[PDB]
Amino acid sequence: MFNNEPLEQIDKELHDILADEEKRQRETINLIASENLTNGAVRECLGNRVSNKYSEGYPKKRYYGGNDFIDKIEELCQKRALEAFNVSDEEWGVNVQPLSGSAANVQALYALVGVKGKIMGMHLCSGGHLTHGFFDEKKKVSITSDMFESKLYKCNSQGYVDLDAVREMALSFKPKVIICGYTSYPRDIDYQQFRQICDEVNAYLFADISHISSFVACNILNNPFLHADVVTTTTHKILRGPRSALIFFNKKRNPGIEQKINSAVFPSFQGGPHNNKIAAVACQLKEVHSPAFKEYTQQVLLNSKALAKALISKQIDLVTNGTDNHLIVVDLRKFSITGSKLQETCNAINVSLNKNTIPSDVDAVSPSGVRIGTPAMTTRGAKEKDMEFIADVLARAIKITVDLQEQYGKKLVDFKKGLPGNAQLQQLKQEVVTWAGALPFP
Amino acid sequence: MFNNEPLEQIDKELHDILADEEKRQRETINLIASENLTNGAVRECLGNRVSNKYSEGYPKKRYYGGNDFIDKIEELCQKRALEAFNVSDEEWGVNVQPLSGSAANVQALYALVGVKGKIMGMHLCSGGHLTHGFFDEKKKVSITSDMFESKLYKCNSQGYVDLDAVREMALSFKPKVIICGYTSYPRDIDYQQFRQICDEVNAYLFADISHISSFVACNILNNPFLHADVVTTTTHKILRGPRSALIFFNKKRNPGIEQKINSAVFPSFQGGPHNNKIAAVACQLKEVHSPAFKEYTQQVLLNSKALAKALISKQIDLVTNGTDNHLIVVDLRKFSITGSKLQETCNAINVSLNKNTIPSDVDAVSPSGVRIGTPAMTTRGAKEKDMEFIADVLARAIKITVDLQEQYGKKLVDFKKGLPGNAQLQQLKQEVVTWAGALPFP
Ligand SMILES: Cc1[nH]nc2c1[C@](c1cc(-c3ccc(S(=O)(=O)N(C)Cc4ccccc4)cc3)cc(C(F)(F)F)c1)(C(C)C)C(C#N)=C(N)O2
Ligand SMILES: Cc1[nH]nc2c1[C@](c1cc(-c3ccc(S(=O)(=O)N(C)Cc4ccccc4)cc3)cc(C(F)(F)F)c1)(C(C)C)C(C#N)=C(N)O2
Ligand SMILES: Cc1ncc(COP(=O)(O)O)c(CNCC(=O)O)c1O
Ligand SMILES: Cc1ncc(COP(=O)(O)O)c(CNCC(=O)O)c1O
Ligand SMILES: [Cl-]
Repeated sequence: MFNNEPLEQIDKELHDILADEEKRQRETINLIASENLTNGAVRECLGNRVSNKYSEGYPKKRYYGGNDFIDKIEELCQKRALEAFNVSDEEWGVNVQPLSGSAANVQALYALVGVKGKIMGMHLCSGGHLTHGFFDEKKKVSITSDMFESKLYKCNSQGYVDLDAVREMALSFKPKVIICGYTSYPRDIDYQQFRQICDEVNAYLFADISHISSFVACNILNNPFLHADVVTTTTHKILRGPRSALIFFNKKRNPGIEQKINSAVFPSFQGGPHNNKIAAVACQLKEVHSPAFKEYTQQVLLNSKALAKALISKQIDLVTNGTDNHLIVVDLRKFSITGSKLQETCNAINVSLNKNTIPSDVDAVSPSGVRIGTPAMTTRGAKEKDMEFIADVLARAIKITVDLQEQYGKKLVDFKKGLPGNAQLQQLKQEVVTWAGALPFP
Repeated sequence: MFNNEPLEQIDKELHDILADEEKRQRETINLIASENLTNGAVRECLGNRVSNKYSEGYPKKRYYGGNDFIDKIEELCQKRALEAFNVSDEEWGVNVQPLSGSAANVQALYALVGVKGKIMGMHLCSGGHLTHGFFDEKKKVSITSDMFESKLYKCNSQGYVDLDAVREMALSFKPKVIICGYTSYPRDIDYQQFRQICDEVNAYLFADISHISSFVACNILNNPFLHADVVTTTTHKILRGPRSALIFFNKKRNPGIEQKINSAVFPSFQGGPHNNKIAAVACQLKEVHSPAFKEYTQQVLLNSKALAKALISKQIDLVTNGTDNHLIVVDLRKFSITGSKLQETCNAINVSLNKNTIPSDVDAVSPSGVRIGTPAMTTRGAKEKDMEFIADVLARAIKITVDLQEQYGKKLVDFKKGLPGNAQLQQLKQEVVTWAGALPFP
């Protein structure tokens, strides 16, 4: 007693919009630092009937029965996860149930500190996440600033983490958790020094490595696992998995942490796991461990370095004057345009990037940069030599933006009026579509 | 720079377990009240490349660009949702971003009351959810009893909501939210009397209709939308959708609620939505509105009534002595066996059901019932006449359970020892597998 006819027949209206979405992705230079493209195997898992199963609890300690094949899936996911990040299952545990990165962080913080507990993270404006304690004068914007008592440390005027300030804050504020690992930070992190501060104050060290996970896995950047009590990561960014997350906890350094984190995930916050997600994560975590994926991750860094260099060669400034990872933050002040304006221009030409604050922006009302990253275009086969074209396109867009602002004014309402029907953008859009459209697409 | 080998080739180990999981679902009489089987169209959506897109915020108010087709999908999902539950978009709004039921509820509760806010829900043991404020004297088990101050009302000795108790408690406790709608409640709810109590104390009315959502939609049961401030529902149980959830909020009764709920979901709790989920929900909410799905929902009720009646005809007792909805709770005291024991027996015969507390249970360590429901088996094409066979299988399992307890003792360790190799269970399993295997399968 059900309908079995395909999506195209069952719901033509939805299928058209989806096929358009697919056309837009195929014909876009995607530079969103946190985005990637899943292969067809990850997506076969996500559409698997394993999501019919209610399997609350954990393997072998399940509330319901019928869970033998689910238990093997979740266990194959935890194992593949600890292996992928080169940690021993005797020293480290992992939870594979968090539904996304924000959930994973809120659950992990709760486990460590509880309600009213004190936390320290990087301010949003300097490159931290919303879930690292973010608030405004006007509001406790993240539950992490409301259910917990948070204090935020800023980067310096050059965009680097200021460890002397983190200490100044940590010693006076006395948090139980200090969060490092960030959303738009173009450099590597000094975890040993974070660990040194956390010891002085008796705090936990929490590393959120969602943006740099593949670099940590493949041994290309610093290893937070040598120093952290807790490491979280999303599975969908550079890792190229499904939308999901992982919480790692150090058993050796804190026995009884396994119970705290597991119980924080369920039943404190979640109910039934999404086993299609867990399967998909298993599938990608296998690919992660292969030598082919290390080559991909290496290619991501090489592209990022070449893109930075090509941008610098065209007199464009970068926060920290370069990158050690997959992402670049462009400082647009010298052209006297906002990131908000350049995003709009880049949209008009099928270039996806996002506006991003730089250290000299006091408010975040109007950020003065944009964030770009290479994992998505590296997945589509772009090599170092293709980065000059991407830089060329970005430089042409910055220039068009400057032209449009002269003609239409500095107010965003007015600026956008210039965007439709500009001949240069249509020319450039066309060039983007031809190059993007022919690249491999999983 | 990716691997596009299919799942079977790319990862043979995972694919084996999945196909096994598939076979077990096909060969099981599934009576878990909260489970169902998604059609191929819902599952195509879940495997769609739309989950590559980061789309933080809400339609027309996104942080990033390239979100035009995502905006159409999310807007179509909201529209189809409001329509399905026969509410005007002028008076009701809906948020379609919650990743699951428990998230939906913690988010909605937070929006209404905030941290340290007072809430009232049905105790777990009486049929409420974990997220309705569940705690133990030992521990604040749900985040809903820790980030909020919760009070729990019990059902009477017959399994019914005692409204006089709800008023006694509401007048003295003075909560700002009272939660109704339940996880194992076999009867319809008197929302008007809840609304009367809520007005009497100035509290909000929160209806969680996850288990009865289709009955509310198809106009078979009482309509909470006539009386509630907030209605939440999962999309994966009787509704037959993906694993996701919906928060409905009454604008007319509460101007300013829309901002509170929307901001509670993001950026308070969540980050990026899962667009494959939102797509999947759109796809199912269209099926929901059709008359064919009303025929399904009616068939669920007819099967549930026939199953209750066939169990009574075999001298098995039910909590509340019957059902108004899709689920039954069997009281096993007269056979001197625990639900825990009957679940194990039913597992051995490919009958999925779950143990469940009854009013006479105090400790909750060993519950004296099992909960069964009909949505899953109704989706597989069972009709009223088929419920006699299900009732006969369940009565035989109860009897075998009784026989095993006498031979092996009343301790669960010992009981299990009797289970493998028992000729009657193997004969009964065989019968189940044959009947189940032949039923239609989406
Ligand atoms: C969206 C998001 N999530 N996590 C991230 C980012 C971005 C980010 C967040 C925000 C943000 C997100 C939420 C708030 S808010 O306080 O919650 N509120 C909604 C303000 C508001 C009120 C009315 C109308 C619009 C906005 C405030 C700021 C803003 C930006 C922008 F570029 F606009 F300045 C960027 C970024 C990667 C998109 C980022 C930065 N920079 C980093 N570090 O982390
Ligand atoms: C799993 C779950 N989620 N929401 C639901 C249900 C069930 C439920 C929850 C629980 C439950 C879930 C969590 C806790 S706990 O306090 O968090 N903790 C894990 C202590 C513990 C540890 C080991 C053994 C017992 C207790 C306590 C009890 C127990 C049952 C049982 F049948 F055993 F009594 C049932 C049910 C649908 C499975 C249900 C009932 N009855 C209803 N009303 O709501
Ligand atoms: C460091 C970090 N942690 C957690 C999250 C949350 O993941 P979910 O979106 O799955 O909740 C993000 C997402 N950051 C968004 C971006 O960089 O575009 C992140 O950058
Ligand atoms: C009334 C109610 N509300 C919320 C939820 C939470 O849904 P998620 O599992 O998607 O978090 C449940 C699940 N109850 C589980 C069961 O009846 O088997 C529920 O019964
Ligand atoms: Cl999903």
